[PDB]
Amino acid sequence: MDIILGIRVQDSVILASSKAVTRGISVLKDSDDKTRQLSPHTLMSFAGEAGDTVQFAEYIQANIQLYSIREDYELSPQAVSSFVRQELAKSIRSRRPYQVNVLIGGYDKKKNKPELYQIDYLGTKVELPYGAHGYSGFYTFSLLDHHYRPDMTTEEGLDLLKLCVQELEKRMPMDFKGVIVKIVDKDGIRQVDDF
Amino acid sequence: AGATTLAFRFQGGIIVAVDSRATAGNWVASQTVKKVIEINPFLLGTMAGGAADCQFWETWLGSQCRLHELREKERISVAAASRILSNLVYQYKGAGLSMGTMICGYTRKEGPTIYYVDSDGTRLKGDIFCVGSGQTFAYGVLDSNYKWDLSVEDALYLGKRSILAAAHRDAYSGGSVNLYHVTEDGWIYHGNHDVGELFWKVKEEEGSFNNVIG
Amino acid sequence: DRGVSTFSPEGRLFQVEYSLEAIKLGSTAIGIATKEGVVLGVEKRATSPLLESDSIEKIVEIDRHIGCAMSGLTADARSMIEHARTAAVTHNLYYDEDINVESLTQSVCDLALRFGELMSRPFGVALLIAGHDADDGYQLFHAEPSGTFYRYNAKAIGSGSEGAQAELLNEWHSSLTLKEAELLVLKILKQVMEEKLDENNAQLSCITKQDGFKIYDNEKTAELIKELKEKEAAE
Amino acid sequence: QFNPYGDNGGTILGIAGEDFAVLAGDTRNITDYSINSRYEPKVFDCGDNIVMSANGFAADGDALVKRFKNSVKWYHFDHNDKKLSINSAARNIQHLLYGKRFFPYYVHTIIAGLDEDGKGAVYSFDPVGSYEREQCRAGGAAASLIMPFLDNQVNFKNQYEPGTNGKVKKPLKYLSVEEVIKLVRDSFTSATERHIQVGDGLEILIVTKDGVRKEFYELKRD
Amino acid sequence: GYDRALSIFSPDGHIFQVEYALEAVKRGTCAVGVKGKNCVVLGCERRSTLKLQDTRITPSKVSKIDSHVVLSFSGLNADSRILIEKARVEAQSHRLTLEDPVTVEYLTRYVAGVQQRYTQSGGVRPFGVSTLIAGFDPRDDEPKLYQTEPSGIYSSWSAQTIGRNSKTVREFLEKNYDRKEPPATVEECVKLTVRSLLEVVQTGAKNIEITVVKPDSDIVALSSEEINQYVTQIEQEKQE
Amino acid sequence: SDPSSINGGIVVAMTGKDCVAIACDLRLGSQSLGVSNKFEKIFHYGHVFLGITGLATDVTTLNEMFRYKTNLYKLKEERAIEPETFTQLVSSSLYERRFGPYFVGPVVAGINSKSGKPFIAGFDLIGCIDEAKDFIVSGTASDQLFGMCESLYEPNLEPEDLFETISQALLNAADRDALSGWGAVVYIIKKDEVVKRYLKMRQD
Amino acid sequence: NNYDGDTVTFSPTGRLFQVEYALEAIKQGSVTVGLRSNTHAVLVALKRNADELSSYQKKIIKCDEHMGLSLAGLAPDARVLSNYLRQQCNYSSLVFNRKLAVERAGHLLCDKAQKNTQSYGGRPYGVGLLIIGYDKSGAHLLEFQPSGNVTELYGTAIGARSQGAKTYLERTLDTFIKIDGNPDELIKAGVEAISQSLRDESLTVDNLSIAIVGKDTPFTIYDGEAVAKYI
Amino acid sequence: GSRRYDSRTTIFSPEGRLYQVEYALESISHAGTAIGIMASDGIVLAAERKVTSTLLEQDTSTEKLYKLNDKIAVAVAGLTADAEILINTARIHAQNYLKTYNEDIPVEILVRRLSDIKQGYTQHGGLRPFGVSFIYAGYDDRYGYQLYTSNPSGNYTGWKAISVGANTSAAQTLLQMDYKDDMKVDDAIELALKTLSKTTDSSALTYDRLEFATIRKGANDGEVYQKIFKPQEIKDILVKTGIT
Amino acid sequence: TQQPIVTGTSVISMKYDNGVIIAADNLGSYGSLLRFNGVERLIPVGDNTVVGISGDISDMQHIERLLKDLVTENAYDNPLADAEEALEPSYIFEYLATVMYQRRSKMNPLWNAIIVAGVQSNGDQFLRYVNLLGVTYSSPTLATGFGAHMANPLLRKVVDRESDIPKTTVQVAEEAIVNAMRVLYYRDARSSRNFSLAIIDKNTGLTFKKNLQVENMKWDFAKDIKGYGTQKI
Ligand SMILES: [Mg+2]
Ligand SMILES: [Mg+2]
Ligand SMILES: [Mg+2]
Repeated sequence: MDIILGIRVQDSVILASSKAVTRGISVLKDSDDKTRQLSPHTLMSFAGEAGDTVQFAEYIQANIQLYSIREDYELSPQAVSSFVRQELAKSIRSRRPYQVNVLIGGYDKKKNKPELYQIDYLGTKVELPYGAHGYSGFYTFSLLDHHYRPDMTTEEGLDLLKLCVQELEKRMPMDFKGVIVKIVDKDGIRQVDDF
Repeated sequence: AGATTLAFRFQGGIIVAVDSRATAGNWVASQTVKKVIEINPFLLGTMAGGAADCQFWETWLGSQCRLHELREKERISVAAASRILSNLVYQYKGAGLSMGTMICGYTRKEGPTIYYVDSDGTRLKGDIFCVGSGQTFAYGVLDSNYKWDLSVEDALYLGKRSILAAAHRDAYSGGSVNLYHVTEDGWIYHGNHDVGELFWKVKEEEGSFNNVIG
Repeated sequence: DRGVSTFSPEGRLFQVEYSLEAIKLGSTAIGIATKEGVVLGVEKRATSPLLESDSIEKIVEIDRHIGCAMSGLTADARSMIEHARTAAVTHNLYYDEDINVESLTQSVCDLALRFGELMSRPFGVALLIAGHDADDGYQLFHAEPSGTFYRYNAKAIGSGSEGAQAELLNEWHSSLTLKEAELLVLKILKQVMEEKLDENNAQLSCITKQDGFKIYDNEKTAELIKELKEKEAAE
Repeated sequence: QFNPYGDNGGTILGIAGEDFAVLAGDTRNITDYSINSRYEPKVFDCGDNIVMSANGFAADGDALVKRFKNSVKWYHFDHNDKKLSINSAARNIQHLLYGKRFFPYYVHTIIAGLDEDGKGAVYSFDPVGSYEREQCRAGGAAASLIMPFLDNQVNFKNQYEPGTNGKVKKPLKYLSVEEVIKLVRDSFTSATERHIQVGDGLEILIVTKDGVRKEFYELKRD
Repeated sequence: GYDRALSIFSPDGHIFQVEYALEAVKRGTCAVGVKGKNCVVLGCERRSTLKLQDTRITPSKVSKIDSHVVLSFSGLNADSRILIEKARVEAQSHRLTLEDPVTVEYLTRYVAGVQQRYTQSGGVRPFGVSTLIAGFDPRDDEPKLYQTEPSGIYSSWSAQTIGRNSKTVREFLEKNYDRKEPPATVEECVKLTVRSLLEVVQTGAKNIEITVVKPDSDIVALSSEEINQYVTQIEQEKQE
Repeated sequence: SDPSSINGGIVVAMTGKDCVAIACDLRLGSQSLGVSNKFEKIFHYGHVFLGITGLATDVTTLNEMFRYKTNLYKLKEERAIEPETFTQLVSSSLYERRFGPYFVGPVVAGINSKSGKPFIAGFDLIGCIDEAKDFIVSGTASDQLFGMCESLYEPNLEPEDLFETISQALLNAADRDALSGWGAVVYIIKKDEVVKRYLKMRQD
Repeated sequence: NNYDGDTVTFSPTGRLFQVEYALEAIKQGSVTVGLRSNTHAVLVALKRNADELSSYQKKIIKCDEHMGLSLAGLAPDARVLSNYLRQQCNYSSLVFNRKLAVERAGHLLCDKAQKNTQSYGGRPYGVGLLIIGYDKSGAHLLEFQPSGNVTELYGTAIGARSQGAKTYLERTLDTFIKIDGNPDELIKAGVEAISQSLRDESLTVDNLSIAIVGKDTPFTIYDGEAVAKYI
Repeated sequence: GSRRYDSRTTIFSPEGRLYQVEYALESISHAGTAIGIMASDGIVLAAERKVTSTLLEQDTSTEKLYKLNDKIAVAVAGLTADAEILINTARIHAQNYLKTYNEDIPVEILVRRLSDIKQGYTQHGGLRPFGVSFIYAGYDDRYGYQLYTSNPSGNYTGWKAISVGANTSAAQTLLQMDYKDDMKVDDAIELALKTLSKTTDSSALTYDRLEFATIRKGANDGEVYQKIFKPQEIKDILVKTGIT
Repeated sequence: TQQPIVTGTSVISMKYDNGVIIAADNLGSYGSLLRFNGVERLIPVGDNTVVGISGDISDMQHIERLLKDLVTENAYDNPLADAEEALEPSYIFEYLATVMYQRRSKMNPLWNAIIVAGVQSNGDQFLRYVNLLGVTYSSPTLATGFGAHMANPLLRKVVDRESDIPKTTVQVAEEAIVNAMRVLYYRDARSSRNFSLAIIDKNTGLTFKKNLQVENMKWDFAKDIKGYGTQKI
């Protein structure tokens, strides 16, 4: 429902997140950005229980930004993903767990490699070439399994992503009002305004 | 609970319009309820869901906003005010608070701003919001007639006409309409309008509601 | 050494008496109460010319109807002001009304003696609390670290307090206007201040029923200083 | 399993005039189909010309009134015997009720008195603390019977000026204390006929600048 | 818990523990803050009795509290780390609760409040640290420079110095700094800051640190060669 | 909503002649949905090997925990931890969470560096030790693994023979389980060399 | 000397110097007088000012409708003890629907002051109190000292030069005790009593403070023009 | 009460010094000298054991040099018991970081946290400070090889070469004289031993009175190795440099 | 959260011209088993108050202990403990009512229904009820359990309102109570024949009657009743 997708290509990570916010029988908003910049080369998209999603994302954002200031240094995507996983792993056995699923797209400047991490609300982390949360993967993974090549360009990745959104728009019961697409690479994070 | 509340951004600031009905089941407890909470002279809040929860915590919010400007010698942003409230209810999440409100304000750095704040922790910035049992009826009138370049006179009528639409169809909405116009220099009250008298008046002048004999 | 909450043979708390000596070292603050309003004025006393005097905040708002001036270890006043502001706003939340000036002062004075072995020492700052309410009208209070507060028609605190208080004794009467009170604070401040009084090293404020608590601009005070000098030369 | 709540029945009624205000309530206390008392007062003089009633679960109602009376007492101590205005009392009662938001006082509260301009004021509360000032308010078991009658006779709702084609409403106006008590007595005798939990007696507390006066009237005991 | 009231009043009305904390600041290496027309510059002394140092990894004297605010200090080095950490946490906490970064005045007020709390809390001694806090408020181009001290008092300064021989460099700044016309450019502001440190330092080699802060989170630290150019320029103009 | 069968997976361990073997599948899923084919369930702390099945977040968490504890053990003891000792550490750590347990089925495998004796052990989710001469099984196809191992296993197998036996036990068990498979790994552990082999299996 | 550093230390002669120093604070305080008949009890208090520009320090505090006290010494300590009395009076009313006895009020104050004289860290209260009240056993007057000692009396006085008023009441004992059903005459006797403790200064309109409680009279305080009658 | 017997460990002198910190440093100045030298391709840690007895078991002993993790080690100067309390805390902190981020802790972060603990004992709690000075030798992928020192004040600084304990004044002068930036590990080993040999209070420097350790990248391809020297290995390196 | 185990049934009471009467049977039931027969459920406090308790007996014994401790505590530092500052019925009631409401608010109630009967110091009759919910009410007649359904109707025929109290003598009031206890023995399955009765008069003080029995019962007509409809034999 909340659709969040992720594709790691040769030189970048692409995250696509649905714009709809629905409450009851009404679409309250159709331009919602379901992501937060954790650091200049690390982006986290999120989906799950209302309120928990944003509260969790911003809490993580604050912690990573605090680290950046303290050490005058950017944490690697792997390090950020491990921190995020631990927070969710703590959360699941709390009195009231964060019901939030996240994708973490980042570009490691030391390795010069893009990295995509999928973490569910239980604290289940996996590094993947492409990832999704919820029912989104049920439609798109067959397309990605087929067309996905590891040496693709950013433009080829966007075309592959378009193919996924088209399939979702065709077969998914709800209207998720399109997606906001963001690219993470060596030069940082930028948004594709026309999708 | 039963209500129709709306708020929308436009060229001349923000319009806030609400109904006045309170119901305990089928029993109509009140027709004179206040669903706009005057947080302070510059900030408004809407009541939908728990009446007490909205009253208590949006009054509490005004106290926090007053303390902010005493310490910082500056008007509080709508962003920060909405955040104080949403962070507060998020602490209480799961306990059973019931709240669906629009925190409305007009500042220099932001301009006219509306934040939908809700008891399960949601905090959304937006241009148009409608909340309550009659929200769908009000959305229809709003969406079809809304434009950014609306005049203050026409915008006030649109908000009034949208509540009337819901009051008519939604059984748990009605009584009277309370209008507000929010400007950078503060909000302005635009009166109480009985739906009984307002309906017949709009029917005649507009030509709408032909299904109703009058 | 010795206990913090110890009595002297004369029957006074050592630490409270010693904190009063710290207040005598502090910069001068004067308050005058009239039927048209209450005026508060302070000596800023910049330690160096490079210090931007406008950042010296020795007059402070508590609520719209209550103001405050301080003298002594001014850093100690921050938590007192924070408490006062919270007390004022909290009462408005509970009772949908303005809080009485006396009740506000009493709340602040309850902190005073909450020290021992609670905080480690008394406050080293005195406060002049000025305000207005519907019942008792325009009021001026002097809140000490002893937990005691007196209401005053006029009051000076700080280094030049005993000299200024003697001057306020002669000058004050029950029919003083607001304008007359403003000039009187400036006059007495100029007398006790070390450096020459101007708009940058001295600050005025007032509280009226109509407009509430207001700190005067440096432009407004400068005109009142000029008006004061002309009137003294006129006879 | 232990149920901490009960229903003691009863119904109450608050009406605000120009320079006065009334707070009425029946004197019958019940549990299920039994009568506990034919005369158990539930409208109280709380001081500072404020009258109060908290109808529903009597144990919670007595606790609330008792706490508010205590709140009035401490308001005097802490604020130099200042008179607690009706609006200040209302806000205070909100905080008393909302303080138990997650284990509520199961009562419908109404207070009456005069505002700071000397005009009649009635405030009504829900169990968790939402409040509103009103001219007219019925609470309790027979509120559904009494309230639409008041709408018609106090606020003149649905009554149009004769001959005006239903275009000119019947004009709002303040009623005398005598006319208000008539409506109160007829409201309760009507509710007594049709509601089993209403009867035995009617006690009215009238509030003017002079003070708080009481009036008692018998009701049917069946 | 250890409850002892360490900071207390004396007969003459002084709190010796707070005043002795100032003596620790007087022992500390000199730090100077000068604000120009469109920038603020923080200069810092580094004593030259320590050779065989590793300047890559050694803690820098100037610390970023946020991307738009910096903090330098004089006094106990270990004490400063505690104030810096608390300030950094509050900076992120403010962004989280108010959607806006801290003002320089707010950040100063917080740090000064922490320092004050340690002057009347049981079981603790005051911070033996005075700080210079500088930066630019969000969406603002007016330079800000504040000072704090162990007692907890804080204030704004056009230019200020703290630490050992600070009274000498304050004397220099008092006659050289014009209120009506502050340093118009970055170069002018840095030069005046270096000049003021050269009254006290000794040699202008690896003893002086300079950090320039500009609007919109534009902060940079100068290298040895860059600073040495200012030292070389000033000495040649001096011989006259 | 059964934590031990949400992610799926299996681990099996076996003893041979002066050697041990431990193997696992590579699947990680979210119920019906396969998510990862690279999720290795076997970890090692020095020369001691630990396989873990069950809830994947707890698998990851426990690995990080035993890495933590075995690193501190080594710093203080000035020597690497042995399998028998590690087995007790795992048991203690799991029973510490007796009334809020990690939903896991761990398996220890290794050779004692002093005595040279092959060692394997299994645990339940609250730390009960199941020591065995022959084999240990764990996961969503444990029934299937019990059936394969009990028929295929024989004592004192050489490393090269043991490899074939454990690989066949795992593969054929995994193919009769929906939630296991998607790749497999086998560790062959001798006294001072360890070989790791990825198996070719059906990917459905 | 060496035994006055804190309240936990006894002197070689068995004295508690910190308690005695607290007692000294009362002697410096302004004079206040208490006296009663069979029907009424009266407090009279000489208020003190900082200077002519200042207000006069309020000496009398109400505790309940039927009980209240006057203070001499540290005023904040009186506020703490009076607040405690207000709570205890109130606890008695809410729980037992019972007006607190004046004798129990004294016992509660004694025990509260005592705990502060036996423990390290704390200090004794630096104030003396005269509690009056009317309960089920008639009118009462109590004298509280911060040592813990509470005493029930017909009349008394505490503060500076209190010996003069105390001597007068000792002479007048037989007269004022029988002033029954006459509030104004009982006050007059109290005003004449406190006048024996005056030096150079006299009783003015904003200087004098009177309070009364009795049979059909709630505890009420008189200040300002309301005490002009008795000058 | 108990006020009478309180030494007030966390207060300032009139001159603005922390009494207990200064006196703790005085204690450390009598402790066996410990030297750290940082080279381009490694780090050396050398330390002198405190007046050794002939019946002391030398091979199975640890007094001066301790391992914090695989990439970081410390040389101790002061009370050994105090140091071990801090060392175990540092070992735990390193593991917490690894558990949280799946990366080995950066050297400075470990040093800062350990120094912050020392700072706490000087500002609050009313307890005596730790009578310990550390030399931290470690490696990470950010700054490479690093040498730090911390003392009871909780203040830490970075170094190319540094000494703690006894005769630091004399030792620092000798290091300042012969040290240069393009130095190798094998050269740094020689400098460390020569410096101790001249600054020692003993008659002659021998293998049994020393502890030695290196942190090289001498392992196979892009990885760090910690070598805590054995008695026989110290005996050999002492002969090889021509001291005995 | 509790469940009552050993229980006591109805407590009945009424006001008369000079005082109050209260009564309760001497039974402690264990469900349908009439287990304990020597249970006193009327507990005097001083010489001017009687507390009648129904419901859980273990909780009743707890309240007995509280009241006994209340008398002790009131006597401390109180020279007028047997005079002006003695315990009043209104003091004892308010204390219990405070306890009962506090316990229900902690979801751990005292599973009882209590009636406090007595005479105040000024001669006024005191009669008030409180239960496990903290609910309180007063009336000329009060009864708990079955007594509320069967006794009140009989007692209200004597004292139907406030004005009937001066017209009602102690002889008439006692007769009505004793009659009511007989009716409860006829119709309440958890009642006993043996009961206690207490009178608190403003002149003659406290009279406590133990070991009373229900008598003058009508059972003879039972012999004429045969079958359930058609049966003649
Ligand atoms: Mg009936
Ligand atoms: Mg399979
Ligand atoms: Mg398949």
